[PDB]
Formats: sequence, structure tokens, C-alpha cells
Amino acid sequence: EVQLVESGGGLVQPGGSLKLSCAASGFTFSNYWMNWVRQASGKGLEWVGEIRSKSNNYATHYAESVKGRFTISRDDSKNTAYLQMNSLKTEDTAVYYCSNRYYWGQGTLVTVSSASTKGPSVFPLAPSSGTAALGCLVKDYFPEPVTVSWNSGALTSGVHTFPAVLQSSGLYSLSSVVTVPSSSLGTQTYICNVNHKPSNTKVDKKVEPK
Amino acid sequence: DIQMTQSPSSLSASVGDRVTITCKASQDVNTAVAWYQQKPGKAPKLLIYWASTRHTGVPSRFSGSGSGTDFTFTISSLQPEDIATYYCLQYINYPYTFGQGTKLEIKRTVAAPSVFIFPPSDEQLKSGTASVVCLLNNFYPREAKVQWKVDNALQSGNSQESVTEQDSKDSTYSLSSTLTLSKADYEKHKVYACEVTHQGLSSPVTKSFNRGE
Repeated sequence: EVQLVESGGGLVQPGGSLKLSCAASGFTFSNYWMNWVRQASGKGLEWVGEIRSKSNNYATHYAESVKGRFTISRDDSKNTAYLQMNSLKTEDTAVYYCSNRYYWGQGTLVTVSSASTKGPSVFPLAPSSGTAALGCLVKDYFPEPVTVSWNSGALTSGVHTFPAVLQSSGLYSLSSVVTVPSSSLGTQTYICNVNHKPSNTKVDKKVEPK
Repeated sequence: DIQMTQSPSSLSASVGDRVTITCKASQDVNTAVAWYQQKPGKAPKLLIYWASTRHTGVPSRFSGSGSGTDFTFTISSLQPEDIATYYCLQYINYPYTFGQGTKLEIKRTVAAPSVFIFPPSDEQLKSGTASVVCLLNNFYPREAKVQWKVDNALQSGNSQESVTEQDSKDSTYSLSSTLTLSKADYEKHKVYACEVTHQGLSSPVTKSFNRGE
């Protein structure tokens, strides 16, 4: 019932600015102290800062690595907290989380790079000729992330979506596969649902025997 | 700046085991310590605060104790879905600080991978590149060797792998290897194969295909 929904994340130039939002519901917002925390890929949690309640004069404290660049704020009427980020550096690249100290949101990626946004191509991994395996190859995109589902979410058991790998080109790629009954191959439809939000790319790919 | 150092950095235990992680605070931090769980792909989740208070809706098998400088996180009976990295957090003074995290892995019996090879699609061939993919599905332990051969030539330098985190039910891993070639190079050869070596296979297993077929 308690919800924290982050937004505002995406690709931004080195030196640029960005403002994250955390839409809170399910709790008496004004009484809580809202926190931000970030995590670079494959690394640990790092506290960003905390803002206190009105009764505490909305006092704010920051991690040393961000003070003077990042500003945390709140709007109790909106039940929203904010993280305004200035003078962005590449080292700031991470998934940012919002917290009321007890629950955390899903997080939003911030990428600080001068690299260009690119949409991916979706290629089939077609099953051969009793378990069968098939998949989708999501190739050459930037920045992270892409999401993949199967049959609009109705197929989940036997699904493995792999961690994206950064290619030599500076472009990412990832595979998503599923293992299914061999007998369902010419009967049951298999569609991978690919979304690459930073490039406004959405693809549905039917994968079947060639 | 208060240092939180966790022991150990990584841990491998069996299902049903009692598992224990310690955190040492570089100053007296009383009971102002929280423990977090972060499963693969998810946001961290609060398990314990004030050193030993269990957050609401947290399973009883998780517990914490300690005071001053020495803190203990405990799982009484390790379950398959407990695969995660665990973090401690100091919240006595600003700046709040996390331990470096403990990666928890599960030991289980050997499981052999199932192997599949996938040729590149006609669609991708239009763009001048060819991706050949080999999938290794549901194996334990993690160590696995994948060799690509194109008409008997071992390919080296032109593949990348990606491996999933341990599955929350069977505790197995999966692994994809993608071999990338120019379309011209691909059209010049016939036999494409990936050969998989692994503890649960009596001898290496090869999946292959011929291009023109």
C-alpha cells in the first residue's frame, strides 16, 4: 500500500542538470524524513542526502561527494520529494533511489555521458527442429535500460533475461530467452515485448521456427 | 566519517543453513544500525532497524543484534529466495554510511547445462553483421567454459558472455555467449559450433549448425 514512484531520470551531458521526483503515497508524508541513495552498476549503496519534516525546519543534509551540487526539497501538499542535480559528472552515473526511511522506490537511472541516444534492433533467436528454447536479441542501444517481457507478461516461467553487455562499439546489447514445451511450437504464439524508453522505441517480436 | 565494514564480503551456504554476517562500526553508534536486503534486479528492502527491530512484513528467520560497535545479521534457515546482497547502515550521525555489502550465494548439487545454439536471422544479415548465440541453461556451479568454432577454427576475441544471477527457486545459473561476425565472414563459412565444458557433463557437449541449411 505504501508507494514511492521515482521519475526524471535519463541521459544527460557532463556538466548539465537534472531534477528527480519521488511521488509518495500510502503514508502521512509530512511526518517522514525523505532520503536519496544511489548505486552505480555493480557497486554498493551510497547515501545521497536527507530532508527532514517541517517541524524540523526542512533541514537538509548531504553526502560530501554531492554537497553544493545537489539540492533536496519537498512539497508536502503534493506528497513529493525532489533531487535537483547540478554540475553533473560522469561519476554521478547511477540508479537513484528515494526513501521515507522505511520503504524504497524502484529507482531511476541517471546516465552522465556525451554519447548519443540510440534505439535497438530486435532479432529473433528461433527454436530448432521435450523442451525447446527460443529468444530475442536486443542489439546496439544506448543508454540503459531496456525492458523485455513475453506475451505481454503472461509468460514468465522459464524466462531468462540476461544482464546487458557493453559492446566494443560503446553500444549495449542483451538477450532474453525462454524454454517451452517442444509440442507447443507450431501452436502457441511467442512474442517478446521490448521497450527502450530513452529512444522511444517499442517493439513486439514474434519468434517462431524458421 | 564512520566506517562500516562487513564480514564476509561474499558467502556460500547450503539451503537450511544458519547464516551469519557481522558489521563493525568504527565508532560507537549505539543501536542506530539498519540491515538491508537487495535481490537481483530489485530495490533494497529494509529488514532490521534499531539494530534488532524487525521491519513490518519481514520473515521471522531474519534477525539482528548488537550494540555500540559490533552488529550481527542472522538468517536462521537459509531459503532459496534469500539470494541477495546484504548491507548494513549506520544512522547515528550524518553522513549516514553503508557497509560494502555481503553477497550471499547458495550451494546445491551439480546440475548440467542444457545447450542451444541459434544462427543469426536473415533480418540481421541485411545490416552487415551476424550474431551467433549459444545458451547454457540451468546449471550449477557457475564455472563453465564455452568455446566457439567456425569451420574448425577456434574463435577468440569476438564473443561476449552474460550470466544471470542465481535463480530464487532452483538456485541455478544461466549463461549466454554471443559470437559477433561481419556478414561477409559469416557467408564465407559453413560449420558454426559452440562447445560447452562443465562439471556436470561427462565430456564436452557440442551444439552446431551449418549455414546453408
